[PDB]
Amino acid sequence: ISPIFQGGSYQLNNKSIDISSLLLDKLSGESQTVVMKFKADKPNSLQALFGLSNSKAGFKNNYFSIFMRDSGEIGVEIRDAQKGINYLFSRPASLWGKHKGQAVENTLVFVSDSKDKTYTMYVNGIEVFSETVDTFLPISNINGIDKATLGAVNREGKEHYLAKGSIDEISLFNKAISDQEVSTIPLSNPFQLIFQSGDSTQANYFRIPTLYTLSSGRVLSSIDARYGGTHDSKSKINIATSYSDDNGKTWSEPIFAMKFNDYEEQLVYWPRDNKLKNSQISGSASFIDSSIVEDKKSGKTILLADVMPAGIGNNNANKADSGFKEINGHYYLKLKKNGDNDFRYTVRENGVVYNETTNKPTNYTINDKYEVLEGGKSLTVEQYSVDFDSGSLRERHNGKQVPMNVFYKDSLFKVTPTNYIAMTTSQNRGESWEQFKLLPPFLGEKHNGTYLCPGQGLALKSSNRLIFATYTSGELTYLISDDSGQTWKKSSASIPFKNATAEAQMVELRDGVIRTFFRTTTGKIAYMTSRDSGETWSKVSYIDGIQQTSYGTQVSAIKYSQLIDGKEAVILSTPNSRSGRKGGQLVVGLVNKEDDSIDWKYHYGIDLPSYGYAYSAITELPNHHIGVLFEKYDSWSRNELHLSNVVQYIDLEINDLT
Ligand SMILES: CC(=O)N[C@@H]1[C@@H](O)[C@@H](F)[C@](F)(C(=O)O)O[C@H]1[C@H](O)[C@H](O)CO
Ligand SMILES: O=S(=O)(O)[C@]1(CNC2CCCCC2)C[C@@H](O)[C@@H](O)C1
Repeated sequence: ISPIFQGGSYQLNNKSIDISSLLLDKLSGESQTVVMKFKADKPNSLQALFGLSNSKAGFKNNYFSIFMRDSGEIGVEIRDAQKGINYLFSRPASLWGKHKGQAVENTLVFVSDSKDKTYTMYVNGIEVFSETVDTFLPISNINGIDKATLGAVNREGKEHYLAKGSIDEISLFNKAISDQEVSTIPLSNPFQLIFQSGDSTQANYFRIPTLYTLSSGRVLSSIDARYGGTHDSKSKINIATSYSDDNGKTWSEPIFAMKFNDYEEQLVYWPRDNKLKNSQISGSASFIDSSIVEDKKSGKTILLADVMPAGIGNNNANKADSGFKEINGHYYLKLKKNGDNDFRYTVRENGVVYNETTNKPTNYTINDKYEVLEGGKSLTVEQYSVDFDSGSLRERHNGKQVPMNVFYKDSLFKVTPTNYIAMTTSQNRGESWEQFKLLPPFLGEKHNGTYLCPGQGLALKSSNRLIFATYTSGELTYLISDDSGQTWKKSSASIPFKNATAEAQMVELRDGVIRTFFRTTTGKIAYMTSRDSGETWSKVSYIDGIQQTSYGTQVSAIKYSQLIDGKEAVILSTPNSRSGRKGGQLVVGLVNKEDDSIDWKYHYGIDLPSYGYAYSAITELPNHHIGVLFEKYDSWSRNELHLSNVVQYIDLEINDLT
């Protein structure tokens, strides 16, 4: 259909533009679509881009508006006092502000559908809300509407929500256009999606991105595919991967690197209201926080992640049990059988389930997928699905049988309810992943697993050594393998904070010299240095010049392959803010060869200081551009839970950063 109105290049400079004469007599019927291309790189705290209002005294609550906040939130109001209707729909973190120094042209599509009684908002090709109501209010059937406005809402003759920005294009249609038609509207996005709602993972949410550039030039990414909203474990979460063979321009359909089947892979719209938003999947096993490295020796790609048994997360994991029994300098996974009060079993060589009370083997074995076999035959359990049909979260059996896994709630044999680390490998650079194996405990029988630092592991230039940073109370625990991940040893490095989420990432400054940058509880990013390929570690220092919150955020870090200003360069990615996870920056540091000190010389702002930026992944692409995959929202904020399609990917050149 044709638009009933189309206009453009409106500058909103804290003074509204009246388009009543052009628009109001064109509005007809009860369904409308608004399409708007706009920029706002310096928005006011709360501002309206478009308004339709009754501007008369006594009718201040009769208006429709499309509004935004300087947090990046988008929303609408639809109000009529005579009808007794006051709708407010919005979603945080829906907008872009600036990219590479330039204001971003956001593409907004709002559909008001009287027949389905549904209001739907898309921004930049992403559906940010879709709300169905019992009593529908058509946006141009509000009582006594007499003003159509850009850059404010006229209430009782005064300009409310004055906007700073520009509306380069605005069209309106007397029709609710289909999702199909919506997808044909050209976009001007500065980003792309790798993982997204509706893809092969069927997770509606994603967090904890990684990126790693392989020797073939293929670029690999991993992520938490989070099913039960954006919550950390306990939940249902799988690890998914995708790769690009063309310097990040296009990405493969995701596959799983690590997955559990005890719960169905459901795409669910997790509730965001204050009563239900903390609803949390409570009986599923999960994986969380992945990290990738490539091994020179075998050519294999290696991926580690934390593993949580059914209903377990960092909050309730048994801190005083590794889940393994030491028997002769060897560690065996402990198991509890249905009905026993203690763990009277172990998994020994070739997966034989052994009875500890009698040191007899049983007729049970554990296969390579940690599935239970009796006499060589597969045992099964019934799968669960989740729903909010009753008005609160329910988890119930769905009729489907899946292989019985020792990490499952319904298993005959169950592992210790604590956290573990697993590894899987790929022989084809991420086209398929092997079945995962658990790493051994590194801090003794009576200490829970360390926590893997998400991002990249480190492959040293001059050897086959592989290192993965992990953290626990009071230290960083580096996991080191010299044999393609077949065996591991730890190298502990004390840090002066207890209870820190000390997520750490490493760069090799020069041969055998490793600097680790890590999250702390001090509001500053810290670092330590090894000069013997991770064997021993220095005291902890801090970076001034970058601020984090008291709780901190993951920091990603790479060593750039090319000189910058004639010097070796390190690039950090992190929010730069004392207040929240926002103000994303890449920070370029030049190395002083005299003492390996780093002078942080350039700060590139990824978007506005007030727009969200949390966990991130960076990697040097084979063409020497920088790829960044990041959480574009505040993943700490309890107001920004359960948002879809906020983990986004951008491509930057060094000239953009300097
Ligand atoms: C293993 C685990 O639970 N890792 C998660 C991350 O995946 C991330 F999600 C994050 F929460 C965060 O700071 O955002 O950190 C932790 C965690 O939930 C808590 O912060 C601390 O218990
Ligand atoms: O130097 S590596 O540790 O092998 C690595 C890749 N380097 C290439 C060198 C050539 C340009 C692309 C990046 C850096 C880490 O961030 C991982 O991406 C792997």
